[PDB]
Amino acid sequence: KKVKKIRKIILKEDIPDLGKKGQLLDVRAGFLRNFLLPLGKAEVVTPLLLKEM
Amino acid sequence: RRICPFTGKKSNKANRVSHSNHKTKRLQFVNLQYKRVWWEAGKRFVKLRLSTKALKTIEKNGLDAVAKKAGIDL
RNA sequence: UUACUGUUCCCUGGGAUUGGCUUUGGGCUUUUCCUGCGCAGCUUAGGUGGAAGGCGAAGAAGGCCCCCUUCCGGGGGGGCCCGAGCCAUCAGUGAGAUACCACUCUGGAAGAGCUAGAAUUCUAACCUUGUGUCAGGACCUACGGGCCAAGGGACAUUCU
RNA sequence: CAGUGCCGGAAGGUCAAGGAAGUUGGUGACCUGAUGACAGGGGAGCCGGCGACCGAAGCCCCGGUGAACGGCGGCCGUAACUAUAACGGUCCUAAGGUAGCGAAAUUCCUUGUCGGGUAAGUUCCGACCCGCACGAAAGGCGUAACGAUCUGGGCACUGUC
RNA sequence: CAGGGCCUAAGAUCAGGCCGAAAGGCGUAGUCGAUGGACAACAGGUGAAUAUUCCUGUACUACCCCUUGUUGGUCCCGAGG
RNA sequence: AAGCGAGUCUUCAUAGGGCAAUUGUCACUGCUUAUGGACCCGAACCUGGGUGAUCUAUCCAUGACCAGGAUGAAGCUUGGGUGAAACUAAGUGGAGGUCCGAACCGACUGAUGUUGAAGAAUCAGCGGAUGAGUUGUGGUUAGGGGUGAAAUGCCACUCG
RNA sequence: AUCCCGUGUGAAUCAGCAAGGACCACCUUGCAAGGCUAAAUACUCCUGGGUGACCGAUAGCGAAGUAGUACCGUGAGGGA
RNA sequence: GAGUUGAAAAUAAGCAGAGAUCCGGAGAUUCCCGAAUAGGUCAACCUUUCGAACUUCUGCUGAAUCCAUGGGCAGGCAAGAGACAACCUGGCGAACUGAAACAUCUUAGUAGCCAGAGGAAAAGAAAGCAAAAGCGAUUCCCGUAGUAGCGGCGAGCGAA
Repeated sequence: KKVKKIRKIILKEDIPDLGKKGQLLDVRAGFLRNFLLPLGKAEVVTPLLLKEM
Repeated sequence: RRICPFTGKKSNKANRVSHSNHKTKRLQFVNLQYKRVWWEAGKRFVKLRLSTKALKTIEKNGLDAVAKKAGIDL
């Protein structure tokens, strides 16, 4: 019935799957929370950091 | 209690209407749930008990805001 | 009680907690190529448009042969040989030149995308375990905290 | 193993929420004709309804399963005197009571017939059998021992008489 | 002599911990809980009502006081029992 | 109903019909109705909250008790027989939900009792009596619940 | 319709948003998801003042003297 | 402003105008149980180094990564913990009953139980009501209205 968020991110260290610290692949919500944010292996796309870095 | 630390989401008092319109009582309660969110400010996990709505909310709004709006940590 | 209406236990499907792949194939996509014997005929007339020059040495007509389709009428097509042409109102035909173009519908194939379906899969949250580990003035083989273990694995558990 | 239960199948059919191609309806900028009185069709968008197809278990369906729930049939004929039928024909179900026991804590009619016991016993024991309606783990049949058990006849003993 | 000042069984209450409309439920170390384990008194007198309690005689246990020494402690602890 | 209005609805219509074409009010006192326990007395019952295992029903801990006699198993040992036993007698041995029987526990027959001496006794008999036994002190289990060698019995003379 | 809640998706903010009894337009009102605030108001185990077409000894409080007493029940509780 | 040492009479000595008895405002003491509070506990008791646990404040500062922490340790101060007649708010929330039975409904969100607080509480300053006219935070009484409406369109409930 329903799909869940597919949330943009930006990286902090190379991904063995999608990109080497540059790409913006909208990973998944069930993925940013554990591997990406626990392991500090990603940063969420804040509109604040974008236009200042 | 079955009360979300981060929102007063209680169970719901709701009668389950049947097809003959026979109303039982059927207390109806939130899917607050055992997880362990990674509190960045300590680089470390904390084990919480979270109404999923509140889980979505921390993510949208960050964690520490939710924290002070309920005053929970440590 | 196999009377009526329901509740609970239990079983299943949808959503939430819920994630990595990399494939198989169902339904939409989007770019890559054949497809055609109403009859008057240069003769297996594809409809609809731009429509007077395209196509050539980043190398054709022609014949020597390979393959595939087939109504054995012929069609697409690799190789080599060849080396100065196959071409348009030139007339037929409801509709035009195999000069050429956008595609395209007649349908058919594939790498490209959505959401599923299925399959195995690993690891981050989940369940479970641990005489193991260290301690706080003492232990915690007094439940339990952190820590790494080892199984399990997005299934189960819970919530609707 | 017919019905039900349970188990294993689940190929096909019915199969809910839900998902969903379309389709439909309202509202509606601007549009259009008439005596008098007002409609109609209608961009967008916003709200509705119905919905092809998809949607698991379940049930239908298919097999195993009775120390799982339970059930175990009638009518009509013939044999060597007459009879009773060893044996046959018919509708039937899923099949038609096996072994043992039997008028039985189960037989109504019924103090059933017969034998023993008694002077005389509707009680009692042993048999026969038309078991109204016994019967195999709601077990069948029988058992030595045991019973403040129910039941019949004894000897001794007595105011029970 | 009996109990408490010692110990713990069944059980109870349980800090913290977990769970739950509220009360409260489950639960660990602890704390209580003896009907049990440790621990030291007998005879004879007296007398209206008490006596293994008062009296006489002889005993026993615990803590001090005195002497000589060793200087080495008591706890938490690991063991026998 | 819009509406019209001494009329209006029904209809082609007066037609024809239906209803209209007018009335007080306030209070006190009675009657009666309505809601309230509603004239008084009387149920078995239902639901919520709490108190109950000193009776009794299982269990747990920890103690205590069971006169007196009888029988006599298995084992073990001797007169023995079989490369090896298999069994016969003796003796020791002391078993048994064994035997007879007091305390103890409980209830079967009979009489007394039935305004009892006693809300189930007394008397004469009666069963068990080392066991699936009794009993003492502390505890455990609860009202659609507890416990139950199962009667729906017991849960403090009260229990479908 | 408004009004608060469980599950999941999950807007805009003033050339906006909500209400005006589905919904859509136009108009009118009010502008959410933060908080506080006196009075008029219901009450009596009580205190003070007053009143009674209220009782006056099985009535009035159950209680006109050691009345929640004696007594009864293990207990809650009953109760002269 | 005089006589007095509570009820009833002595009793024994007292006290008082160098204010007794007495009546007021403020004080002081207030053994033991009881929130009960030093620890246990069968309440008004025992053992006690004399004194809870929760906040708060000041200091020591476990665990892993001496990080940062929280937890623990201590010296602090002294504030919360109990009580309530009825009224109130919140959570949970029945049933007998009425419907001449009864499952929707009604008794009713009443009773009761738990949790707070006040002398009152709750509500409250407009994303309100209205209706081409106006209002202006809440809360109560009257009245609209037993009307509109809801309703096995039944019993009945009943606004603004």
